[PDB]
Amino acid sequence: KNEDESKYLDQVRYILKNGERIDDRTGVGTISVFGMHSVYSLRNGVVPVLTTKRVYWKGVVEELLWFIRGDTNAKHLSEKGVRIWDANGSRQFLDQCGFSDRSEGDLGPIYGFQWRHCGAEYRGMDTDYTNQGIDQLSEIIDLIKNEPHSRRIILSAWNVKDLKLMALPPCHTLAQFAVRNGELSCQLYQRSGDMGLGVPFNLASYGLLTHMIAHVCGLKTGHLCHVLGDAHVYMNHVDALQEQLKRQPRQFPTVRFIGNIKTIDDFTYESIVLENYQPMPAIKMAM
Ligand SMILES: CN(Cc1cnc2nc(N)nc(N)c2n1)c1ccc(C(=O)N[C@@H](CCC(=O)O)C(=O)O)cc1
Ligand SMILES: O=c1ccn([C@H]2C[C@H](O)[C@@H](COP(=O)(O)O)O2)c(=O)[nH]1
Repeated sequence: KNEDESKYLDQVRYILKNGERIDDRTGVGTISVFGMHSVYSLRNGVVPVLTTKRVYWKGVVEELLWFIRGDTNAKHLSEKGVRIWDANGSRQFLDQCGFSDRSEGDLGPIYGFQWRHCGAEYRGMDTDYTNQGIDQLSEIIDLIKNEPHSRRIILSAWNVKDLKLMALPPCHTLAQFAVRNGELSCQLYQRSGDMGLGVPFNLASYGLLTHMIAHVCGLKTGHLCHVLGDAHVYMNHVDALQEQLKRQPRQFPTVRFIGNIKTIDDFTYESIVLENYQPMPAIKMAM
């Protein structure tokens, strides 16, 4: 019945069967298909959080609220128990990336900074950037509310001028939104998707974001189109994904929001309720 999760599993099956074995920039083996497309229903509260292997929902929500704050300090995310960007903010990692003058935790002008302060001069994570640069997220909300048919509703982190300053160049590269029949849809262009760990997390993230923007705009939700450039499996995740591919998906969970949430900046962890997410056991995929 969950046909949409079966699409993700069929993508993994297709990559394992037909993908090219290529060593990546780090020298580790991947299995790669370039150019994949899948669509997930977001209708009636549905968020595409995989049921065949637990997704780190606490991490998804805290990472997204941290993006929305325009925050680039890994320590703020780590304080909430979410360690996913800690390696990239470490003294060692910063020094090896030629960021010796940066304080530990400073990821540079990554997603959140580009979303809220696009084009502002980065001067470290501790600087107050309020009303500096272009607030793409506020601008997209203004387009959805005032000009829902716009072909120009784009949220991008691909700031070429700032790529050299970033801990990591963005993998979830841009998202386009559209309104039809009072339903908000999202097309996510992901230049690079690790099908094991990254892609399930990223699908949950943009599904949730689309629901949050729809909530703020008083709209229903439509679909999430997921466009992949390099859709890949790490060679050391193949056995884990073969275990997952034996599992039959359950119905995706739904999200509901609590309280008076007027703007995109008014969401809290407590305001976001995930309903009926009881996934099958987590499968360890290291890195
Ligand atoms: C999006 N992201 C950041 C991130 C950073 N660098 C990367 N680098 C690579 N090569 N691949 C990735 N998927 C990746 N992901 C994530 C997302 C989820 C988890 C995750 O599931 N974290 C578990 C980690 C447990 C484990 O490693 O098995 C946790 O409990 O924190 C980690 C990183
Ligand atoms: O949210 C994230 C973060 C990282 N990655 C994966 C994709 C690649 O395996 C790697 C990034 O390496 P490049 O594509 O930049 O080489 O991390 C994801 O899939 N999603």
